[PDB]
Amino acid sequence: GAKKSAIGQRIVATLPYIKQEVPIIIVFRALGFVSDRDILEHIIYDFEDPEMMEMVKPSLDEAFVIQEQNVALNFIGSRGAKPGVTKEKRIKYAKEVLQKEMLPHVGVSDFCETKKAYFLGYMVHRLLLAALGRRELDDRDHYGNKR
Amino acid sequence: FIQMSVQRIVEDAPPIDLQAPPRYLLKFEQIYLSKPTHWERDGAPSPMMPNEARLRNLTYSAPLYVDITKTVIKEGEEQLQTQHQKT
Amino acid sequence: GPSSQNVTEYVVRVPKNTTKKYNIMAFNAADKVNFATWNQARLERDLSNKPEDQPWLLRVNGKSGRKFKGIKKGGVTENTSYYIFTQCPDGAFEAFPVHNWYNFTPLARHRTLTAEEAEEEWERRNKVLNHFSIMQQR
Amino acid sequence: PILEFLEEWSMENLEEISPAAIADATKIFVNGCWVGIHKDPEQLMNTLRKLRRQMDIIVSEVSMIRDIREREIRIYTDAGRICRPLLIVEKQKLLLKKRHIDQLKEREYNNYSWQDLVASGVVEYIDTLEEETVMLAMTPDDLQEKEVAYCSTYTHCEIHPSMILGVCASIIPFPDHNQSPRNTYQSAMGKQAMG
Amino acid sequence: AERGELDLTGAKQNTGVWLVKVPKYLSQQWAKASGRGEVGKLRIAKTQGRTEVSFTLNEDLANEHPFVLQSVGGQTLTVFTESSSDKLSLEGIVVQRAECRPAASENYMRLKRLQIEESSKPVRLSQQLDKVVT
Amino acid sequence: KDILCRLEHTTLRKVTANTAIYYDPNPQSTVVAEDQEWVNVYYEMPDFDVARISPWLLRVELDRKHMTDRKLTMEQIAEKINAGFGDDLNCIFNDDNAEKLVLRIRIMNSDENKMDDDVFLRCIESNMLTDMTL
Amino acid sequence: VGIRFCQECNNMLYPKEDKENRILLYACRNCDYQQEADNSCIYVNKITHEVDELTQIIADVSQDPTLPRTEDHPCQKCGHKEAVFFQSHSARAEDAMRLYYVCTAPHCGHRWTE
Ligand SMILES: [Zn+2]
Ligand SMILES: [Zn+2]
Repeated sequence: GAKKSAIGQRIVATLPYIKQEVPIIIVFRALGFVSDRDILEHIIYDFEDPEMMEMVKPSLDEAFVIQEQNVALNFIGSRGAKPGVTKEKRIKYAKEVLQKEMLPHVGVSDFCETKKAYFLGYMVHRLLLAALGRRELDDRDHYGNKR
Repeated sequence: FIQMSVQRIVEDAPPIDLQAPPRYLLKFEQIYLSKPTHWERDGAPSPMMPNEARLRNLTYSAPLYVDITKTVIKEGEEQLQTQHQKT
Repeated sequence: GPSSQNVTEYVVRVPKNTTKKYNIMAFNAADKVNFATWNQARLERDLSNKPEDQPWLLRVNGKSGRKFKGIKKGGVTENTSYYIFTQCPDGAFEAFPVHNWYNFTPLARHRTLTAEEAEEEWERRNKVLNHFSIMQQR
Repeated sequence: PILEFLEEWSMENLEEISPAAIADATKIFVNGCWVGIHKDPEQLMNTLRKLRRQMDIIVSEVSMIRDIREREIRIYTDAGRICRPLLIVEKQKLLLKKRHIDQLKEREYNNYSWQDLVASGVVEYIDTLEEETVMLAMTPDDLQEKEVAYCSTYTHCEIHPSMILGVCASIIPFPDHNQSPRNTYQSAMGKQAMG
Repeated sequence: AERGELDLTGAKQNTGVWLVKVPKYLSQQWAKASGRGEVGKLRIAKTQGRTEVSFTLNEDLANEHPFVLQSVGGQTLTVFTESSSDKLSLEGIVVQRAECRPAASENYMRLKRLQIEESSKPVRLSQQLDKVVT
Repeated sequence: KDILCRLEHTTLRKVTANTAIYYDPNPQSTVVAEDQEWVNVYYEMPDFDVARISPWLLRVELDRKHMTDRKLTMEQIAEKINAGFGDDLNCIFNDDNAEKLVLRIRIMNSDENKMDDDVFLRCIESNMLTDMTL
Repeated sequence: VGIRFCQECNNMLYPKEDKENRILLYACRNCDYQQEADNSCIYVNKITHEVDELTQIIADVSQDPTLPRTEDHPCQKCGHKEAVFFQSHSARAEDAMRLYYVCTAPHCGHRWTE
């Protein structure tokens, strides 16, 4: 498709207890990072790297409709595996997933959203570097990756 | 697992809170593990040797005990604290 | 002059208690915060909780100026402490402990798409193009 | 103890810095958690190794992995990591000396044991992740010999290359003289033998 | 006029303050001896192209701490306070950042070991019981 | 090998080195300096684009080695664009003598006078780099 | 190539043309903000990506004990005889066999390829 192939490869987050994986920018929006700079600063640490910037362009464009944290949480909550019958229940549900269910090893305290954004930004950064070929793909057979 | 994981799990579990209206709280506090002991039919405990466990088809198990503290509140700004040692 | 080799040593004082608790308010370089234009400002606890464990809202010149939200630093300093040293005429530094740290981010002010309008215009996402048009419709 | 120590060594907390500093600094991960960044990873890694080798604040099973080409330092303290002891080599020389061997010979009535080697910093456990960064000499008799000059930066040496074998494979004589499928069959037969 | 109004004198007068990072034990001793007001002295030395910061703890309180300065250009930090009378104020802007470190290294690890041992006391571990509970 | 070249599926993505979307509303003043030397040849006597043309322009660079290895030249490529898109795209290209093969694309005057005037050049570009077969 | 953000909301700026004056303008969506564009190029992609790996290589690799070292390639910037050499390590390079060299002397991050 002309529009599809014009936007190309774009990033989605497969979160726990969520029926359909959200555009990754929505997770940053839901974490409270509203402006594109706040989000990209956590994804791209060196803005002078245009390749990384062009790779994130479609993700920003897909999220554009969601410009508010509460809207992202309502979107995440309306995509919740148990949809909330009202927006307030949906937002609290989405917050609970992002608070305890997503990335629990990074933290579970109500003020750990900043640390979660950095690690989520790093997950995106790793995916971008892999897609750009700057880092090789991880090996499942590598026993350093085993426990 | 025994020295740390067992105690961490017991301490990691949230204290039980119960409401009628009197309020009750149960807090686990310390784990103690006795030497592997076998209880005879008459109920006499006896140290179990592994040879005996293999011979008599026993399970080589250690009795596990935990200190539990029960606090009750009866909406009268007063709380009664009782501790069940080595439960 | 002496400034090329000046050496200064001052006594350190740490008051046991102070009528005002000391907190750190940090802004990002991209915020370009300027206090000269802050003819008026408000710092108050948020309303989303519906207090000491809740975010702060910073507003400048009432509704006319910029809005910021302060969020408490989650990472505790179990092996660290922060103190603010201030200059004093008597030749002694007075140190105040950092009771709390809040990171502030600016909040954009414009016709933000509501939850309903997003729930509506999500329908665009299957075929969205020329996003400028969505703002013209709104 | 690692996280507390890192605060001593100025590791900057993610919540106390601007993202612009992340480009030049190295990311510090502990058990997969991004703790912060550090501007002098070389001095930090040398300090971490020294503390581990001294068993001051870091236990021997903690593995420190520095991805030099990726500005990443990963410290793993979790369980289940497979690791093995390797002799430490510095300045192309073994830290193990005749004094240690003599003390190990005099193991009885002397209480000198393996733990004293670890405490002496002569040998350390290297896990599968850290092995990637390790330049391992197969034997001191020939691999670290200046005459070979194959590599001048060996960091560790194998204690004995035969220790790669398991229990049943260690019963095979001259396994290096047998075809590999035959060493596999013996490893099964050794479990089916009688004795 | 409102409860949330901030006294911006720190910003208006451009009052500059230094944010210094110091160990818990050091600041703990200062807090204990806080009533003395003689916890130590802060010495600053500047040269043609180098400057250093250091602190010396009072002998009675102990019974040299070089400080490393850090850039403040990467993030704008400000200090604000809330008065018990419900009056907020901005004390100033952070103009310098520094961090305290010990001068010695080998004996300093002894203190860390003591702190680790003291920190292990609350770490409860399963107790082996010699006799079964009857 | 000639038969192989006719058999092997070749798309512009195989022969193009790089491509860029430039904004130059007046073709008589190309934003690309080097284009002016050759673009003036075409815009000396403009045709079908005298009245109007898309202010946006897509510039493609083709790798001479891939082009010559596949025995592909700009002529049939320019025709194949118009064979694919029709007259929708005004396609103008430099001489073979140039160090780099350059073709200039604008949307037709009547569409300027289909989805959008600018961003659809990405649809055109990505389609040309994917579905368009040389 | 350069990315611009709105100075009001730090959102992405998109290229636009004013039909009134016909000039490229970076307009902020949802923010009615526009800024004077200067590069005049809104998009570019390098399909062959003949980018020099020396730009991506990090001087710190000189500290890697697993990398080979050679005394036959002295550093041009400082004359240090020992240098560290390795291959591209980039997956996009379908032909990555050339050697990239980095000076072994501390603080001398000079990099070159033979
Ligand atoms: Zn804007
Ligand atoms: Zn050099």
